Amino acid sequence: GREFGNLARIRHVISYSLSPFEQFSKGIPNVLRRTRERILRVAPPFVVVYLIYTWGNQEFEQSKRKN
Amino acid sequence: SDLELHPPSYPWSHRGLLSSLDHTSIRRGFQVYKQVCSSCHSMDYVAYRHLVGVCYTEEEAKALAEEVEVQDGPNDDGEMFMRPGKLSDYFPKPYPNPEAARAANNGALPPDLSYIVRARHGGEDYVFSLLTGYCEPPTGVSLREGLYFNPYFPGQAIGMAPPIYTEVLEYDDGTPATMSQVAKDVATFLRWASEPEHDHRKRMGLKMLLMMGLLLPLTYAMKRHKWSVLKSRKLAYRPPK
Amino acid sequence: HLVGVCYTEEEAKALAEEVEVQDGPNDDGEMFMRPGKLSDYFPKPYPN
Amino acid sequence: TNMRKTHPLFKIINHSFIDLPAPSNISSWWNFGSLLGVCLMVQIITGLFLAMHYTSDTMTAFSSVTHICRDVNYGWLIRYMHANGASMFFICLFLHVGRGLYYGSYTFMETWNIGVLLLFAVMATAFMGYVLPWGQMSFWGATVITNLLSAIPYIGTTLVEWIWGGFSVDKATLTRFFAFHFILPFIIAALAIVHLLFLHETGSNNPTGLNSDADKIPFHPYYTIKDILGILIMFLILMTLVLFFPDMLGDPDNYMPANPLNTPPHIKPEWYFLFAYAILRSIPNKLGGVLALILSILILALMPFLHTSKQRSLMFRPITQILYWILVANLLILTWIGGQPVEHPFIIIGQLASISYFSIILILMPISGIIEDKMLKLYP
Amino acid sequence: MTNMRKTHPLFKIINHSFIDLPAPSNISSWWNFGSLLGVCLMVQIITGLFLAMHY
Amino acid sequence: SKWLDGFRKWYYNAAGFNKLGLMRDDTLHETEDVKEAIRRLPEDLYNDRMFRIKRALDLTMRHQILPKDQWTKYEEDKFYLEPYLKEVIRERKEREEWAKK
Amino acid sequence: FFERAFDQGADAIYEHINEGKLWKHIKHKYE
Amino acid sequence: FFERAFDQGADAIYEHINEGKLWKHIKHKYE
Amino acid sequence: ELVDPLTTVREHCEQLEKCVKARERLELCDNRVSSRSQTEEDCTEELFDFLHARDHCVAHKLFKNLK
Ligand code: HEC
Ligand code: HEM
Ligand code: HEM
Repeated sequence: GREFGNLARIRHVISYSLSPFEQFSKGIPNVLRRTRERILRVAPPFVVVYLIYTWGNQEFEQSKRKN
Repeated sequence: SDLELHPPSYPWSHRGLLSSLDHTSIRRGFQVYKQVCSSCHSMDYVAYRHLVGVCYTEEEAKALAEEVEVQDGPNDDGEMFMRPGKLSDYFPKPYPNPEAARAANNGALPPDLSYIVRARHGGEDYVFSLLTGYCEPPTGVSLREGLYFNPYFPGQAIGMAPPIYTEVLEYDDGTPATMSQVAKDVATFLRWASEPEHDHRKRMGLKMLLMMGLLLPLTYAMKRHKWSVLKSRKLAYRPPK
Repeated sequence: HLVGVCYTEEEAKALAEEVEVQDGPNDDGEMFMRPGKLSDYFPKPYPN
Repeated sequence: TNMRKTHPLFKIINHSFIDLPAPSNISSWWNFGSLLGVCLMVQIITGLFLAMHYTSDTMTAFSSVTHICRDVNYGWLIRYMHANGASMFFICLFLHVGRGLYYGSYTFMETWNIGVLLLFAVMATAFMGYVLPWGQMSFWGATVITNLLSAIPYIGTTLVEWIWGGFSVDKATLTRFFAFHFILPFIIAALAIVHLLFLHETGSNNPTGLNSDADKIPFHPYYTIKDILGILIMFLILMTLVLFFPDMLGDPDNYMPANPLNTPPHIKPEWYFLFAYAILRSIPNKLGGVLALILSILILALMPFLHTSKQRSLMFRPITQILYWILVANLLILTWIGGQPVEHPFIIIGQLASISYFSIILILMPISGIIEDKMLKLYP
Repeated sequence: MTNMRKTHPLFKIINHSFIDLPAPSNISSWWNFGSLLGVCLMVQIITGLFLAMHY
Repeated sequence: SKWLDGFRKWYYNAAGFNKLGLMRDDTLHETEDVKEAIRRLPEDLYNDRMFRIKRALDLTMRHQILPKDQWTKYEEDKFYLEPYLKEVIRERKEREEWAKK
Repeated sequence: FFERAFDQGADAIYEHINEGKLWKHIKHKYE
Repeated sequence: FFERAFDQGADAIYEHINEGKLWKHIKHKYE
Repeated sequence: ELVDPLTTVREHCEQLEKCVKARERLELCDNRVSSRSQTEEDCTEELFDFLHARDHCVAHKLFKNLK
């Protein structure tokens, strides 16, 4: 039913694809761009988890301290 | 005083990812278990047929089966049939029941040591620290009779006396039986009690590592080929305007 | 298996306590006697 | 004339695995559910071996576990694949559900419902299979969960009577646990078949969330060799866990035999239940606690009704991305608090983290969605 | 409005194999043995489950 | 309204769909109302929309973006599907009002 | 024609990295 | 209003066929 | 007799500053709780501190002496 032949009415689109048998300076700036874009959305949650973990361990060993 | 000390990290001969057990030290700590440490504790899950190829050869380990005089039990005639031991028998239990073990060794149960590395934190380091770290009790604490101070034990009151001291044993391979050597040997053998699988596990470990490092770039290059047919595609839109 | 079929509970208890059945070990380690109960099986004349 | 489109078996294989149109831009996350499928297969294989030399007779059950570890050749290896594959199963399951929450895949309503039914079933099988090796920790977790099930009015009594089967610990309990742990993974496989069948009529989602009918490729040979590579990587990580660090995830206290008279100083299940146990350490009510756990799992099923945004994926939604990442953050906070003793200041961290988790699922994502709606000029 | 029996992704399989499957009218009782064989296999597995899960 | 204008420009830049050459209306989730509004489009806007979607798909297949010179700017972002969408919600709400009465 | 050589190579590098503690290294002492 | 009468009737014809033979018939002199 | 290669080790690095201040405060807790009679105060926490420092020191430099 959902086979090739009734998917979409794509019109006036040209695609060029080489043979696979006929074909790190470029991927390194690409992954640098990806991590630069996503670091501000990913990192501060795990940063504040690390701070809560260290503070909770410090307060637990302080509560174990009998003074 | 419920606070406890975690045992330190010791540079064991099997600490590494591909480091095996000192089988000479395995048989040394086995001898340590046989002549002193089997008086109270038990090994209910270790048999004499596991000692071949690890500690001794086929014959002499079998000879140990005659040195302990295990007893199987009943038959048709109803008497209590004496028989020498064989390789298919487990290690002998010291007490017939736990409450005879508690009554004859001061209320505390000397539990099964086949899984005493795996069932407690730290592992062999905790066993080595508990056996070696016997010190005098400090002030304030007033333990009762038969209870000895040991800071690594939870509650700091271990139910056993220090069993190991100077010249308490001698070895067949000629090793000076000091306290650190006897504790390290019994810790290594008693680590082998929980893991008799260590050498074969690490064998399959490096076999798996070499096979995975061989067969992963092949599938990576195949995926890169069958997707580099797609990633070279450029598309163009030519509307009639 | 005889309760509620041929004998009552006390009759089966009496028939079991008539029978001496092997057990053990105790705290000292001998393989001794006891009068029987319901869970015991029928006594073998010669197991071998 | 060709056998791929006239033979019925090959027609089914071609229609469901070869010529199925798939988006050309799906990341490696879309491998994960397929990994879960073969993860199931691994456990079934080990399950067959655990049908060989396991008895349901408590002391000799633990003795049979030790005999599997020692006497049967490569039996320790099978037991460690079973444990570490349950761990890898829950890793892949959590990342699969995280993919579903992130990339807007919850709009498929019936596939989501089959998924959450699968997730209840697999948590039940994992806990019940944790009971079977019969350690002290498995004993005490079993007693805690059965008493919590008996705390409900006039319903849990017959469940404890059917499950425990007697006045105390007896063999009937472990036989019925082994029976249920045998049976329910096959029901999990059946719901996985229904899961794929309900996915098949609507196509696969791309990470952009757009309609991907413009650019679609056959599943073979692209995603076939991609899933083969994912299977090899998953096998590498699972065998690295088995052959090198066999007990870094497992609780060490499970390996000594169960004694009901003693109380262990720190009851703990495995990590993949621990956050739920954090909810059990959150509120001091029995039936309120059961309602809290059940609603905390069922809120995933209620999540497709809370989608208030006019766009599907979170790829173009930065504020909701921040909200999702602090959601993953405080879920990690719950699964760390769950493996901690009940002392100061773990109680306030656990309670505020549970409250924050419920707020960040339920009430705050609609507000973030209507803020996203307003910042692009579509909200009234 | 759509027909639930012909548009459901799980129920079209069960009605195409069970409900609106066209069968010959003059089938005697002998073909029914085939169906009996199926349910006989099922109860065997059920008894087989009861021969393993308690035993 | 300088507070709202600069924040809207920054949020359009940080939304990310302008980096793959999309308009706003391409990013909408295709419900039945959105699909009906798509069906009412003229042919040229329809062809532009499907080419932009296909370009987005094979741009994010490679995990790359467009060059900065040909990103979709804020001033040229046209709300082409918006009046058809408003018309579709108007007819659907009128139909549900007639069904309620 | 490759897997047995692979197995013995992995085994040989295993006794090369681990010398003086396996059971196969003291075959000369007792037998 | 039939299942208890069903089991009662089946039991009643069972001890009517087997009167004086089952254990409940002889819980007088053997108790 | 056989002298231990442990009592030549855990007293080998007793001269460290943290070790001698730990023993000094151990003498401090000992004589302040010998001064007082009816309290229930225990000197245990810096005993664990001294044992932790000394255990890390002996675990640094033990195993090459043993055979
Ligand atoms: C009889 C005097 C014993 C000798 C000989 C050995 N052990 Fe012992 N051990 C004994 C008792 C009564 C106990 C229980 C202590 C209690 O308070 O209940 C123990 C305990 C241990 C432990 C710790 C187990 C625990 O629950 O934490 C270990 C690690 C241990 N024993 C090891 C050990 C070794 C290696 C021995 C040979 C040198 C040994 N024990 C001998 C009694 C006796
Ligand atoms: C139907 C197939 C299965 C059978 C027959 C089976 C049987 C068993 C048995 C006998 C045990 C106890 C032995 C041991 O602990 O290694 C066990 C343990 C376990 N099983 Fe399964 N199991 C099956 C499938 C699964 C699945 C699908 C899961 C995952 C949800 C699972 C999770 C576990 C876990 C977590 C343990 C505890 C392991 C441990 O103690 O470390 N099992 N299973
Ligand atoms: C029991 C283990 C599971 C298995 C074996 C499984 C299997 C699969 C498979 C094979 C796919 C299609 C490939 C893919 O997109 O990754 C898939 C997709 C999906 N699954 Fe699961 N799944 C499981 C658990 C779940 C759960 C618990 C949920 C609910 C949260 C879920 C919801 C989904 C959704 C929404 C999709 C569609 C995502 C997409 O195609 O883009 N699955 N699953």
